[PDB]
Amino acid sequence: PFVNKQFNYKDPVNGVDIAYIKIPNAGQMQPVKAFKIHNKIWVIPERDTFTNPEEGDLNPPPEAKQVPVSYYDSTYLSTDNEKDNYLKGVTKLFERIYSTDLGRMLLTSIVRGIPFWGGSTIDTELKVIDTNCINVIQPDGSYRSEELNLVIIGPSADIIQFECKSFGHEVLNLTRNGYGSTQYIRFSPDFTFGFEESLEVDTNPLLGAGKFATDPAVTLAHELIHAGHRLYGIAINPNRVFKVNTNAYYEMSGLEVSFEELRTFGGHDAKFIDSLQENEFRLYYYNKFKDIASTLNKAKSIVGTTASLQYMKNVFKEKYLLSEDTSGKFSVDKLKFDKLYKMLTEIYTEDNFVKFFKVLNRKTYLNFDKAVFKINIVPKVNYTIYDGFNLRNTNLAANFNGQNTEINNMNFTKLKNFTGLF
Amino acid sequence: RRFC
Ligand code: NA
Ligand SMILES: [Zn+2]
Repeated sequence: PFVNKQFNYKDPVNGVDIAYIKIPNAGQMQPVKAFKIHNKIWVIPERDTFTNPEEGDLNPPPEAKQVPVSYYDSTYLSTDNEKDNYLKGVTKLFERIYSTDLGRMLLTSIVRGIPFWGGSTIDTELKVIDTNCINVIQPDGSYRSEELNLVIIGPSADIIQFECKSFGHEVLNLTRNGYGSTQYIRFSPDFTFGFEESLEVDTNPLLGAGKFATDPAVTLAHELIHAGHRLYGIAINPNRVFKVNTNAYYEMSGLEVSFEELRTFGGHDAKFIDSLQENEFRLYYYNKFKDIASTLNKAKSIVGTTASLQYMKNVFKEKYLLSEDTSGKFSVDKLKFDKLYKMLTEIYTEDNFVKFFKVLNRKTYLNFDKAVFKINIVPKVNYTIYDGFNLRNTNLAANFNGQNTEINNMNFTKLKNFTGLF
Repeated sequence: RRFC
């Protein structure tokens, strides 16, 4: 299993994989109980009022000031039972993802995707960037710095605003300069979205109540794909967008969708990014990887005593699949770069995960959500690692009946409808 | 992130 331990929220802290920690948000915060579910991956069963100082409260703005697709409940994830279920739910989704070859490939890439040690201002020394770490309270009450790649945390004010958040640098664009940075994914396994089976209905903002429920494993996979791009520092600048001209409802409102999102969804959506810009990006990131190789070659000493320079150089050699010649020099091989870049951007996509999970899902990112449902995937009678909602040897096994909110209505409680509110 |  991906998660060797089936943690209980109330399990006693041990200062190793169950501990109170603080994150480098440049601000003050009380320690929060966190769980290390796998090498380099932690889960914090708390609403995220930490990564953004301006989002330190679950207080919702005005009463009509926010987007149609949003859901607020300041009380969500405030009790121990909720946090216990949140932990078990997130764990279950990681196992579901890991049970597929594609998921195993993606999670392996994420674990190997250690944020680059580019914190040194002296080119002859290799140093870590502290915002790619968390401070763990040890048994003696003292703090120890631990590098990590991923943190799954509860959502902020808007419960359904799932996204990757990461701490920036004063001058370096860590998610786009090849370096990478620790990713904090705001996510909840306790809610899901409703979509429509018909493409012309699903992509219309005035039609559909949301008959089918999105499998949350796909939703989490979507964020993990973004996390992968960001951990390898190859995320596409959000300023690069597709001026949607394939949906009149998007067009008439001048809606623009980032290439990063189209890439992440994959399938036909990825084709909206033309060859010219696609090649520009590839070359751009190829150069970024070359800089990493050059930086590694200049480093003659390592800062700290957590690892040897030799070990860290090998760590990044493996991460970026660099070539190490006779002179021990590192360089970027075009073929290896294209292979890794393509793996991270074309193999790991939402559309491909849908094929692996064998679930019904939106056919494009360019649609309109219909509703949001409260769900509970922890009970095996409701959802399993292997079949999601479509439980084998039951009436829910075929035709995605488990995802059919009308047939499997006991597994979904509609909280809000979005149709007509766009 | 999702859009619409
Ligand atoms: Na929209
Ligand atoms: Zn996204």
